Amino acid sequence: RSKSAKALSFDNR
Amino acid sequence: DKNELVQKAKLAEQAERYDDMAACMKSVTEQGAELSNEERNLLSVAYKNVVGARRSSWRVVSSIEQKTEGAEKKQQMAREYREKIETELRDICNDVLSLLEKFLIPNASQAESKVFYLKMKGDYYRYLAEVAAGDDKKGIVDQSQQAYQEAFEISKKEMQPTHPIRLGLALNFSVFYYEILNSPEKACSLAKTAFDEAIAELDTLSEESYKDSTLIMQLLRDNLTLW
Amino acid sequence: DKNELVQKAKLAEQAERYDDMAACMKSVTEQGAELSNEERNLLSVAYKNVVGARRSSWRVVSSIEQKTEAEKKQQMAREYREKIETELRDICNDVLSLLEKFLIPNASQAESKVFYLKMKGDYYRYLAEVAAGDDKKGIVDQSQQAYQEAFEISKKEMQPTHPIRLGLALNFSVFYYEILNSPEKACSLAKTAFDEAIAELSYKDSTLIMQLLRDNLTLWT
Repeated sequence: RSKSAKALSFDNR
Repeated sequence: DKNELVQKAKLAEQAERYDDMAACMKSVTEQGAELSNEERNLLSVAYKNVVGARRSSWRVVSSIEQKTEGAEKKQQMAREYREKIETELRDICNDVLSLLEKFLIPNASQAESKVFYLKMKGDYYRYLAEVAAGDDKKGIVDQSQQAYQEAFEISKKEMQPTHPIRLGLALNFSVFYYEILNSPEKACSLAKTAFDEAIAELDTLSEESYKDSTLIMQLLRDNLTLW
Repeated sequence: DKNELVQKAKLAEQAERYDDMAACMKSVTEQGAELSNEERNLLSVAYKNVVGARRSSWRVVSSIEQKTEAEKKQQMAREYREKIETELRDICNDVLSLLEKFLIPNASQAESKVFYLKMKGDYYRYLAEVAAGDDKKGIVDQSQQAYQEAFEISKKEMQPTHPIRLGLALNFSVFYYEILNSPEKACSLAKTAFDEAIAELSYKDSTLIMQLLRDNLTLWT
């Protein structure tokens, strides 16, 4: 948690 | 261990480890018993993610093969990678479609289930049609088409046009037309008929079906715009 | 075939196939020759993602197993956290094995030596995250030992502004806060890195670093 270095189809759930 | 396998899958779903997740549901399926609505989801989710990862890599890598037309060494390399992902893609599809022929569809004691699994079958024969080339492609396209078709008639028969499953198969069937054998008029009248008829009866939405149906209904109008 | 490999690494990258990308850059690395700046980064990108997926899964199950103190269920979550852990170590190990045999040895430049010491401290830190029992002790030590050695070279070799100098500061302070649990320390290492590069005033690579440095500092503070 610390920081470091076009056609749509059905939702499916 | 139907119980311990399904648990392991819900685990691997949360860990976003979908190959693991799909391996659990394969086994649950291969046991022979009809999946509960909950197991049917998990399998559906596991393979949609498992396959979806290859579709994404294929589309990226293929758009690169198209982009390196006129660059030989590069196109060559793109292509050999595309071909490598395609085989993964097909195997995934072939696995799913087989579970579907040997276990899911056979044992679907319900109309909804019959419709769900046959949609799924049309889906995965679509994913194969997306990456199939010339020769083999004709019969793949037809295997999806024919699966979508039986699923369509049964949905028209058994379900209200607002049914999340009926709408998701209409959406998917219209996509198949538009993108698979590129029948833009058909894809449009199918998608537009499905939109109109359920739009005409919003009042039939349960408390259990509003967001799913209205989601897909939003996916239908969007496709209608794009087209 | 080395540029061949590097190319397919850029390919599996755009495709988000880091198992692929990582197997390419491991082979590259294994050939023996020092890595260019492009190769070293592809190596770091490939494995950071291979390791990353485990660390990510690891966390999810971990709290599931902890938020479950329900027996047979916690047992199933235990054994799962463990399989991932095993996978996570084999990864860290393959990298730390690369860091010992090929990478650090070839490190002719100071920036090189520090980039590979940082990394070596990163991957012992990933091990440490999942190092429980008598185990954790020496693991953190090795991590801290490489960060520190890396830190001193950089301190007396590179500029406060160097992307590699900054990135070690960023990760060494993440070690403190998260691995050692020294927020006050983690915040002094970070604050000082920022302040000293803010005076001296590679933009792209080193401005995101101060971004992460300052982003971390405001959280902790």
